[PDB]
Amino acid sequence: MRECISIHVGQAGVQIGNACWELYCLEHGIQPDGQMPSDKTIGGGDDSFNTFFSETGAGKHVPRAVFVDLEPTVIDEVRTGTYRQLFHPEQLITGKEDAANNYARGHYTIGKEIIDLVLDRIRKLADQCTGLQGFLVFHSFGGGTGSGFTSLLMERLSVDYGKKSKLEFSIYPAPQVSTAVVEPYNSILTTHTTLEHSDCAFMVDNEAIYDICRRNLDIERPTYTNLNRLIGQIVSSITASLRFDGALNVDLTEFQTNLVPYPRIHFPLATYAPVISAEKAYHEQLSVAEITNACFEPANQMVKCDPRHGKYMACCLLYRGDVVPKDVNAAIATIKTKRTIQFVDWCPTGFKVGINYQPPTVVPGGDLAKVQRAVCMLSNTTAIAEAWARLDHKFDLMYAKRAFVHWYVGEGMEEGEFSEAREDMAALEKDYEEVGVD
Amino acid sequence: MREIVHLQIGQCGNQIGAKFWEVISDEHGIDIAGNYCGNASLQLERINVYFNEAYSHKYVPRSILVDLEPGTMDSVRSSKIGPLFRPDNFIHGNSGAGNNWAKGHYTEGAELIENVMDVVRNECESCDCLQGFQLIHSLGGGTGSGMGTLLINKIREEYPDRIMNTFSVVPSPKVSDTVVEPYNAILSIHQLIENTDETFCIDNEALYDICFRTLKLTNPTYGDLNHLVSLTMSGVTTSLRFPGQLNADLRKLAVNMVPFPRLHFFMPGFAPLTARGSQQYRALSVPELTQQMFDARNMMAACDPRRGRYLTVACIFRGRMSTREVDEQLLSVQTKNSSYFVEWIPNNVKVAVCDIPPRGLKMAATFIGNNTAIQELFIRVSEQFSAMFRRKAFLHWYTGEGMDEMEFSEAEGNTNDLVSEYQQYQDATA
Ligand SMILES: COc1ccc(C[C@@H]2NC(=O)/C=C/C[C@@H]([C@H](C)[C@H]3O[C@@H]3c3ccccc3)OC(=O)[C@H](CC(C)C)OC(=O)C(C)(C)CNC2=O)cc1Cl
Ligand SMILES: Nc1nc2c(ncn2[C@@H]2O[C@H](COP(=O)(O)OP(=O)(O)OP(=O)(O)O)[C@@H](O)[C@H]2O)c(=O)[nH]1
Ligand SMILES: Nc1nc2c(ncn2[C@@H]2O[C@H](COP(=O)(O)OP(=O)(O)O)[C@@H](O)[C@H]2O)c(=O)[nH]1
Repeated sequence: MRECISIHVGQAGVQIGNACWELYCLEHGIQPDGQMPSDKTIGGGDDSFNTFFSETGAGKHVPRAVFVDLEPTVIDEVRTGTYRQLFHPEQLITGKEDAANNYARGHYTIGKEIIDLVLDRIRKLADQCTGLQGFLVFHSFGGGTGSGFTSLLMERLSVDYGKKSKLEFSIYPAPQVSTAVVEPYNSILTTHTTLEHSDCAFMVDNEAIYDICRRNLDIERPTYTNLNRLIGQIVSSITASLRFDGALNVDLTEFQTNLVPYPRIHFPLATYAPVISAEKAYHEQLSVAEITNACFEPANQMVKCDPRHGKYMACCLLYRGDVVPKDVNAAIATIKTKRTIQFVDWCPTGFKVGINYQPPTVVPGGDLAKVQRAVCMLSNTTAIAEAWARLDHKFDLMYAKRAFVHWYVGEGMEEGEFSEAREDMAALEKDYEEVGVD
Repeated sequence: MREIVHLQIGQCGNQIGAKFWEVISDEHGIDIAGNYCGNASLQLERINVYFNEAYSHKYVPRSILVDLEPGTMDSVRSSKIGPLFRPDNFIHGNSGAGNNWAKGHYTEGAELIENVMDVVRNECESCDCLQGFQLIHSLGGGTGSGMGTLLINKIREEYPDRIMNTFSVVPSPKVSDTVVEPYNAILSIHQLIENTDETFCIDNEALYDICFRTLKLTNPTYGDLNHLVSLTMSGVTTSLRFPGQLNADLRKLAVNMVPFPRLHFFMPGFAPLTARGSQQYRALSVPELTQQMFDARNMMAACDPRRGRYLTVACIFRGRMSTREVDEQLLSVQTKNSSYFVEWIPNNVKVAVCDIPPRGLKMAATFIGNNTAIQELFIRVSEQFSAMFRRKAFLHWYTGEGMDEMEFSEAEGNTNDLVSEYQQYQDATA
């Protein structure tokens, strides 16, 4: 009755989604060939992981995934890896020419020659689903494909699936691991284009994942594998309310109502406490109050910004593992006695705690340690305006002398689209300030 | 799978390209018979950009060796790399252009464009996907400069959606005694401004300076200069030849490095630059490589980067080094010397580490920079052009081939406008 179609646009989206589907199969116990030991005894669907894993007649749990790139490298990497038979070859779309870290290439010239094939695969996956809620678009703000083709896809899915709500798991650019210089340009342009076409966007920057990996997993050179494993853990326990039993956030509409008051203020911030290295596995344990405090720690967020200078709007605390609901309320009361967390001047509800008793599973061979108590804090705040202000500051710095603009006007775009996207992000900054001023 | 079509025009382009393909085949573990003989699987990955894989593991390069004289083809075939190249891809005319840009751009170049475009289309038709074109030539001579810019214009006409990368060797009075090399250099620079997307300005003056001061050579031959350019051109395309973080596959390199459509002249450099037979006595580590990477004495264009601002940097390190120390040293260089980088292009220094070093060196550091100091090179060539043009020396050899006298003034005005644009983006502050 509820079905979701995960879309992975770009290299970042494809790699993050491959790690995410690996962790989904690990959490649900699904074998890499597609069969299931335990829950294939029934042989039927609608067991709350039929939102993501479609079941065929042979018992194979093929995921509801569409992997898109304009470059066939990472698609062949997932076509060669351990889940090569789990994903259908029709749903793994490759390309010939890249978008070359250009928004206008992936939105107007190179992405326009492949958009109908991806729309055809999306409709082919949607025709199998009878209760489809929407899509989870995995992409990146910086790259060419993951910005331009994601914006084109969001326009097409809004004009074709207008009764559906589309989540996003975007990758905010980091200067520590950056493939290009024009990542502010692509980021501002795809944020302006997917503001009217996205319903709840979970942007996560690689700078916060970089800092968390370096300060917790003790890797001074974090590769893309460690970042992929950590963001796969983050997104997997984001979606753990959706693939499991019903306490809260059981639907994309529930995601849009519990956190998102405005059509334009739709950028929550996730926070995860038990990010511990695999060597420090049996050193100690972690109580509920301290992991709630670390979920309110500003250095543990998925976005490098400070929430104490802004005002909250919502908090969906999502607990994993064997967590008793008694001391969670004591943790809530100790958080509430701290007046650093300051909600808006409407009826603010509070920390909507839901508890899933399934223990969290980490990847064997990964740097993340296996833990018994895990917690995800989805919070809507006005602290994301700092990240958008950083992006618009870099945009203004590069656009003051119109640097790199000829790479965009030469691929079909207009000159005034940059000023239009700058004005739209200025309006988003003004909206976040108007919520922030009371 | 993307693929670059390599073109070598002229004596200098053919000799530098022969040395370059020798160093590339040594780095990739390919012998002269076209068979792989390396011990690493990283060398075989991304081999399709430069080497055409024929049947039964035969790695022939996609090099189109072009001249107007067969002597350079005979000299290439006299070396070991003659059997390595495709014998159908050798093109030579009957007589050379003879240091005349007009004779290599209007008559002999025009009569050889149809054959070289037939060979270009023959290489292009078998492509699963074309990435772009790589050209090695010299701006001083006649066939190299003139037929290089004519082939650039014809390739831009036939494939306007493909990138164009040139390795243009700017002539010097300290290495060649021909007088009209400012004419060919300035006319080719005027063509390269308007018809190319990427240009690696290699200067023979800077190579002579490095071989004179650093390498302690009293009489630097063409072999030492070609060894230096072969080292730098091998290190520059280590992003194209190997997978990495900063992949920079031609169009991505042009998107990163070129902010303005005429300011596409790069300033290549190589930090452990040593003469042949003496590279085994060099101590190699990270911060000495970074402090030699940005040295004006070490850099391969006759410019002072301390007098300009780096618009975009692409530092690619080569060898077995810790990337934490490399990134720490480069952020220390960017922060401690923040007056030498532009403030209106944030995070303009891109660092990559490739674990495969060039042979003979354990650690290497190749630097690509869109510095503003290349206007000193263009000022030097334009001032030699003005000194040879204000009293019209040897203009009858150019106007006798159908060239108008307005074309020289148009080339001078275009190079002076490029110098003015470089000075404007140097003096501007955010
Ligand atoms: C500062 O901002 C905030 C302050 C507090 C909160 C807490 C948050 N407040 C809201 O969600 C306000 C929602 C407006 C309506 C909107 C107007 C409905 O037409 C939407 C609709 C939805 C589904 C189907 C048809 C129509 O949604 C609801 O009634 C949802 C629908 C449930 C049953 C799925 O139910 C709830 O509210 C829950 C899930 C039981 C509890 N929710 C809350 O405590 C959130 C924010 Cl962002
Ligand atoms: N966390 C994480 N980020 C990634 C990964 N791969 C790429 N990125 C991010 O992706 C951003 C740029 O996008 P690209 O990697 O070039 O992918 P793209 O959107 O397809 O762009 P093109 O390949 O040029 O078409 C960089 O800023 C990286 O931060 C990954 O595996 N994990
Ligand atoms: N660095 C370098 N420059 C060279 C070499 N050979 C020639 N040159 C330069 O390139 C120009 C020669 O151009 P060339 O191809 O011979 O044109 P042509 O005279 O018409 O045949 C001269 O200005 C030389 O300064 C070389 O081996 N190395």
